[PDB]
Amino acid sequence: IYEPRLSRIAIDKLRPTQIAVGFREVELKRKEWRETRDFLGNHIVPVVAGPKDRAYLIDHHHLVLALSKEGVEHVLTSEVAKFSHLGKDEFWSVMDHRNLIYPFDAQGLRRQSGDIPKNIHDLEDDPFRSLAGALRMAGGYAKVIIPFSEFGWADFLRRRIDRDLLSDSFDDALAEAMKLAKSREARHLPGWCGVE
Amino acid sequence: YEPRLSRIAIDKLRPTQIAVGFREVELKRKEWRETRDFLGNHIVPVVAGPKDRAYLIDHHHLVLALSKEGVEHVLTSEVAKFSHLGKDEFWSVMDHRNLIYPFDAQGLRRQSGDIPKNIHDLEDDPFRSLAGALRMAGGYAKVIIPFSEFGWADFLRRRIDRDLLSDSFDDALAEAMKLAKSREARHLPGWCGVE
Amino acid sequence: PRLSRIAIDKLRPTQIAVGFREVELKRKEWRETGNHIVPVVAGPKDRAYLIDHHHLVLALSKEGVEHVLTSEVAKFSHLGKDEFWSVMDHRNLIYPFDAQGLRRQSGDIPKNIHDLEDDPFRSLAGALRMAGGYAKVIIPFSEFGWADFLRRRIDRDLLSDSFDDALAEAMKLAKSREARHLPGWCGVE
Amino acid sequence: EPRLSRIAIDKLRPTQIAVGFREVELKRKEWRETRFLGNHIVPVVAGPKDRAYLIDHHHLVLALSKEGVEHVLTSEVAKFSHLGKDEFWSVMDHRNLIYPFDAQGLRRQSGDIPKNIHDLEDDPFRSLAGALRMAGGYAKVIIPFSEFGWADFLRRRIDRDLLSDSFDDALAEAMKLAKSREARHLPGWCGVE
Repeated sequence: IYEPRLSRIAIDKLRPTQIAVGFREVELKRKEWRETRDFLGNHIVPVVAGPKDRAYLIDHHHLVLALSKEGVEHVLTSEVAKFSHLGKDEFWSVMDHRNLIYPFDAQGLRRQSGDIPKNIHDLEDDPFRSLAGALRMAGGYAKVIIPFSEFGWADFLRRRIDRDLLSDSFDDALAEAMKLAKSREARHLPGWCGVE
Repeated sequence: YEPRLSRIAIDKLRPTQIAVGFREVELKRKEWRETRDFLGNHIVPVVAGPKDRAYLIDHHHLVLALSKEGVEHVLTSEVAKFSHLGKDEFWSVMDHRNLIYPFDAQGLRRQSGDIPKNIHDLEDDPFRSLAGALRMAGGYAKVIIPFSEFGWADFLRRRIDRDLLSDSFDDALAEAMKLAKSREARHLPGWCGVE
Repeated sequence: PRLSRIAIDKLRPTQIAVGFREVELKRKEWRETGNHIVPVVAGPKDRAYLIDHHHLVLALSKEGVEHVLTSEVAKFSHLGKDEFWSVMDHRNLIYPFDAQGLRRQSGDIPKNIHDLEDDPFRSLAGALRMAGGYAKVIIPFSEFGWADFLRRRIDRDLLSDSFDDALAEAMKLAKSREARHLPGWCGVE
Repeated sequence: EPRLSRIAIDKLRPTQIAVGFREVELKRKEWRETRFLGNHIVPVVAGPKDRAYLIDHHHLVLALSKEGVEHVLTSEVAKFSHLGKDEFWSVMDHRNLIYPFDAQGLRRQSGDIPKNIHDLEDDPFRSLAGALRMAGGYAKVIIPFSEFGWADFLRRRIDRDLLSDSFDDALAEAMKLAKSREARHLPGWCGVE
């Protein structure tokens, strides 16, 4: 019986696997959606079965918060791994070990597993996460297969662009980021894309 | 942020490989037959190709099983879009990315042109069946390398008489096993013996 | 990539613990018997960071080897300390866990090779692989994944007192559906 | 746990058919003033017989060869010496350590891989692709033979004449291309989304 299957869960029941997202990206998703008119072809979101019966969301937090904020109750899911034989301790370890969690808060601090929110509606806003998204969307770096590429870019920017620039003027913060992305200083980042 | 759910008729799915192991197909059939919306149904990865064509990217054993059991459609998920490309380039892109596997039932390389266009035209590669069976018996580990099993099928086809495989499969499996465990097979993915 | 050289006592580790039994075994090879090359990452200062082979490099150190060839596989020396560890972590090139599998912070990663803490479950998982327990694999820190699984299921005391006994137990857990979720699992499906 | 050795570069067996000569000419001029305690180590597979197969860096070794460097350090990173020859190529292909495409992008049998660096064919588009990445039109990436996939995309869209008779027009047309929607599917793509 050869693999993943469609299922269906209440968004209020998904367990997050990261502490933060960029609310700006969330809000853009919510516009797109607010402005589009069976089950074919809604979003499917990948998930892992954890302890008790719980499903842990593995990607697409922005989209899931967007949908949740739009009043959408359910989302299609596909279980891509089954760890429900583990206790909770072991589970988080295995997840951590397999790079399926990202316990970093809105100001980029490593935090413990227990600090990972239990409901989606508790994600924190990481404004550098939004900046790093927009940067990519602008052509500042490439998508790469590395997990949490964006969060790497967000940490780079956060040490280099003033938060006050970012709330004052997003596009000027973006313009800065764009000057930095291209500099030799960002050379060590995944997806880096400039003159050698 | 992106993936959506879709459907095709299986007769419209375009394969990306030439052979499968028919024993493994029959086991998947036997199962399906024996399990109890659209919730519960199988979903398979697919790349958008030239004209409007969906190309199945993994799970050929399952797709053929399902097709041989009469099942008319399957749930899919576009995971890449190359409809902007023309035929030649698409095919080349496909290989550059190892989304294709054009080796025939006797393990020989062929040209994109030789890839079947229905699931129903897949050849039987019996050493691919032996490799699956060897994995399930715990002769080596699953591993994320694409085509791990076919790499094993090749090892075995250089070493185990084809005939033995029809005469006694369990004998072919025991042979496979004693090779899986030895240093001869150490270069293979998922290798699992004494160091 | 091109080739260089440091004193071993100058190499910066990137993990807290290694399996001391495995280290002792590696000695006995090198001892009972084409120099060794080892990948390193250039960080803050000219400074060299060892990205693998801690067991082997420590074994060399304990045998009195002064130096070791090395191959620099990445510069990060334009970064401060902090950004550096952050990057290392994101790149998964650090394993900041101690002898009991406990997450410690990047600053608690030791500065010298002989400051490596001993984890016996790393040693047991080591041995389990060599015995056909599970498959070498591309996943990073794979043996530590196995050491965590064992450490929750085999008495530390049994491990310290009788290694064969622990390994027989580990063998039996390795082939069982409880281990199915681990990298390299090799059991009857 | 790898170890070092050297080989005569004649004795090293290649693993692809083509390199970009413009890229080899470059590595030669750069190399030219610098100035074994810090030489180059290059990754190699131990093959059937005692033969050693170059795993990357053909552009570089060709450059050495052509400045009369005789040996090179090497790190044996895989051992396939227990295999027959036929098996050996097949495992090579399976692990994507060979690139049997000639200077035209055309797929050739593994028999047609040259047995000496000095027979590497010139793929002008490979050189374009190298200069393109260097201009920052796309990005390095963990994927196997990326530059080549970009050679193959440019080879389809910019006639050969512009390459031989004017490198930079060529570089420039390449750049407008690497930023467009048209290249979205390439690894490293970096244009506006």
